[PDB]
Amino acid sequence: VETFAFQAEIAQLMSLIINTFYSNKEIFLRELISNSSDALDKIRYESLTDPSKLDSGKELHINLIPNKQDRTLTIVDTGIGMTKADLINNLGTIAKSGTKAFMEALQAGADISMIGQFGVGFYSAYLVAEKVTVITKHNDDEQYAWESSAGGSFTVRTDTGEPMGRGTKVILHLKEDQTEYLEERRIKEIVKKHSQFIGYPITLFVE
Ligand SMILES: CCCCn1c(Cc2cc(OC)c(OC)c(OC)c2)nc2c(N)ncnc21
Repeated sequence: VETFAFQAEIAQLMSLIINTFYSNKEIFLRELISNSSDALDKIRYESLTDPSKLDSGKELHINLIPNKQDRTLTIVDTGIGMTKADLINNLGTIAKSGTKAFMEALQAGADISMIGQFGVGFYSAYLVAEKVTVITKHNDDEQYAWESSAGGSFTVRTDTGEPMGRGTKVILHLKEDQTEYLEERRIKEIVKKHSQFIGYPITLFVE
């Protein structure tokens, strides 16, 4: 287990997402599904010139998996996945400028639902989750677990759970008062409202 500090601006963004009063929390799901969709476009595009990129799995889909016992909602994709370098350095580096612009825009009166335009919609997970665990496997790298409860740090470790082939699982450990996002009817409503044109099958698992 390696522990890392977020760059100061990302820590500030995370605290703002956790601390600001903002009732329209449901927008987290569209942000995460959109990230999965982008990741599936990416591996789809790369495989046009190198079909061996799909040896790790041909099926391109998104699964939404609620689990009331664990209080988790998991967004699964078989997209491109993320390398260790992504997880520790590169996404954070790209995210710094997006963070600064988002924070600026939040005066001029943008609101939190606009986070996705700044490339940091991932952090919207913290509207609803007290901890987020990301299991991910990229073709060029090993399977990793990233995790953070915010507070300025995150961890990364090689994952020894079940091998996933290729892609990403974002496990949202939900806040005690956010268990509505485990209900089948609430998830269907949100997907229908915000994500009904995604070009990959989205399967809502039931309990
Ligand atoms: C361009 C942003 C892409 C990074 N990313 C994201 C969003 C993301 C964004 C992050 O920082 C902006 C980040 O660092 C903490 C991260 O770590 C797990 C994930 N989701 C996926 C996904 N499902 N599959 C592939 N790449 C993804």
